[PDB]
Amino acid sequence: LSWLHEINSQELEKAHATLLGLANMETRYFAKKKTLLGLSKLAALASDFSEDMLQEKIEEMAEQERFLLHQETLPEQLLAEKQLNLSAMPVLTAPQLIGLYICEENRRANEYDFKKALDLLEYIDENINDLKLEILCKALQRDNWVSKDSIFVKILLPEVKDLLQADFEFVLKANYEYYVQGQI
Amino acid sequence: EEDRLKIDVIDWLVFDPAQRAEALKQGNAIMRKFLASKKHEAAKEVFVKIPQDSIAEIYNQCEELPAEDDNAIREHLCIRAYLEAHETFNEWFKHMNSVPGSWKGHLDALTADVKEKMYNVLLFVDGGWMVDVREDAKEDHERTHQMVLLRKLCLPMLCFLLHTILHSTGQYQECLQLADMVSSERHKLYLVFSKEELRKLLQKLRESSLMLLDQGLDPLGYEIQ
Repeated sequence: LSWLHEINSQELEKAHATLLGLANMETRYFAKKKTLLGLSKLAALASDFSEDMLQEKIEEMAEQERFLLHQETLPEQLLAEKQLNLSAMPVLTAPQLIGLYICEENRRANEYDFKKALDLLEYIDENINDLKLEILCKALQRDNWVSKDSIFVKILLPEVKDLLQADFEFVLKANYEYYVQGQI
Repeated sequence: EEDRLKIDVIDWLVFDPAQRAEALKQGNAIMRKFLASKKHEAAKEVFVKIPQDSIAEIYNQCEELPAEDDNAIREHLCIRAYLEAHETFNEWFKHMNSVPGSWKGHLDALTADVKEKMYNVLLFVDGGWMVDVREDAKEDHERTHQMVLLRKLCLPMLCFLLHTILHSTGQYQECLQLADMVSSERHKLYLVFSKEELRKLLQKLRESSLMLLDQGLDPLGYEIQ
């Protein structure tokens, strides 16, 4: 816990260093992780790093901040209902967050929520396509075939499935036709 | 001298209801100047001259809104949000020192209230404080300059008021989550802090982790296991 001292000594390149490290090992409390990383970033900013060395560090923290954004933006009601401590739950993984964003219990779920779930595939780190389907199918169900349409306009493609997805088909092909003209 | 004239004029611009947006705009301009020079009462005096209904008023002259007027309004609300933040801190402070069970009860009410007014300014909805929500407004570099400076002038100050308030009353875990707030990419409050102020902020939060450790909790106020 040297960061506490490294700060009082004005060694902020170093306090940023230990702070960033603790931030990475954090898994017990999301909120703790968040803070430590915010703390890490303040140290970096308030230190004497090179104008590029700095923009290089705040570069890669914007990258982690990009991941904690998903758990950060979990609906308060979804949380209220799974009865989870507003801010005492642990740093979830991408598998876990999709479960939630995809959970049928998440009523107010729209394109954004499923969108979030999709981007989350890239944060899996080693079957990804199955999920990609499960999460896609569940977007149409809420639409009672609007939204599966909107999720596609946002992504603006050969990753999605068609024939195998189906495995009421009237509109599926209709979109799988408007998709043709779109992707081409 | 050149300034006393303008504010003397606010009294005439407030006369005719048909020129209420103009009052609003010209009122904003002055206070932007005052606040730029830390003159909180100077600004508060101009403020009270706006008829406190002047916004519902402007909305009624439309019902058909011009960018410049849409902004004058948001900015007027901003400047209000900002004066309230300071008056409630004054109030809170007074009370933290009066020292005469209805007392503590009123104390928690004040603490909880200034906390909110502070966060109102720091996380001002839909863009942040002194930030236009409308890009289609007519070019005005002086205003744009002034508004950018107020975020540097007044925003960090409230951050420190806020830490105080929290620390002064043992909300030490929240104090450390100011770090979340300032470095948040949502708002980038951090890019209106000088390195001097970021340090000041860091050192204040240390004082807060020492206070947490003092309780058998980790530096961020969490349990050990």
